[PDB]
Amino acid sequence: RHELIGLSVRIARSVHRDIQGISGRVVDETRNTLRIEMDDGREITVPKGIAVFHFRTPQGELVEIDGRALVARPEERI
Repeated sequence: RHELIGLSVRIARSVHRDIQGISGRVVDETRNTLRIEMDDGREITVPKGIAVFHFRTPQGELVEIDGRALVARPEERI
């Protein structure tokens, strides 16, 4: 599986319009918050409360994640 720290991620629609349709790299993932960082050294946060986005791996992989319908709470228990 391998974590997703550094991978690329694109948003199709998010709770906030300021981030809606945003695109960038990954840094960290939270139960209700998506953290975006790019190897360039640029980091930016993006709430997961209602944000669908797919990740891209240089190796040639296509991953998808839902911030609207797949909002799960791990450490916080279900």
